[PDB]
Amino acid sequence: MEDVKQSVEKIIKDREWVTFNDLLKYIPYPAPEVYDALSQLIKENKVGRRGRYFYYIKR
Repeated sequence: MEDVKQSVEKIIKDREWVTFNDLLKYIPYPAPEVYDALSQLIKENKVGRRGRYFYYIKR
């Protein structure tokens, strides 16, 4: 239960590849929140930054 992260990780998993601004359309949480939450999943090798969009890293 990591607040933004729960939504962030889900959307990446659901959409496969999503832009930062795309997250903002589904996530009503301020960008600084989701951005940090994102870097958590990225750190956990779940999400990867691929230019302007983020992809769910294959498991």
